[PDB]
Amino acid sequence: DKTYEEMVKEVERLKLENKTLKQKVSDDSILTAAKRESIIVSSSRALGAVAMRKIEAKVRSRAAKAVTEQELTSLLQSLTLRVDVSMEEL
Amino acid sequence: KTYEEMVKEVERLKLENKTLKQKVKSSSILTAAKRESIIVSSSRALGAVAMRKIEAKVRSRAAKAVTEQELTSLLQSLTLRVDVSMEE
Repeated sequence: DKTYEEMVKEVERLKLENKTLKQKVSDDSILTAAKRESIIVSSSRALGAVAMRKIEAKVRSRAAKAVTEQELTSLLQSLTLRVDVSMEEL
Repeated sequence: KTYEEMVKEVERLKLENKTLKQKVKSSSILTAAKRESIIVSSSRALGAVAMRKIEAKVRSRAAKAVTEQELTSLLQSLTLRVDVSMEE
């Protein structure tokens, strides 16, 4: 895969299937400072990607009415967007 | 045929839009690729902001998390509400 989304979706999918399998057989290690941080930087980036494309969509959607450089710049500046992001939206 | 119509609707509207843009010059107008460039630029900035607070919510939400399965369970469907304003 490539996109950050796909990879995080993939990695998490394997960690879940990896748990079930350990559940089938007590093999839950404590997180390491690096491990945790690594998981946080990834998840953030994946969720960031979802945030990116939703944002572009909405913006592109709400700026459509503008027809002038002034109007376009005016509309964008006044834009405030509420965005929902989920690990299950990858 | 619904798609074929849109395809025609697009061309039809593109013909109208242009003329409408022209009459407007007779009394500054944004060009196609021009808008695309400001929008992609503006959008990326807002993205970078959404990206900044998301890392903040995830890291914070990774608090009680001390084992790898606990964080796997937690990150399975974690959701965040995020607000981004050009004013930032």
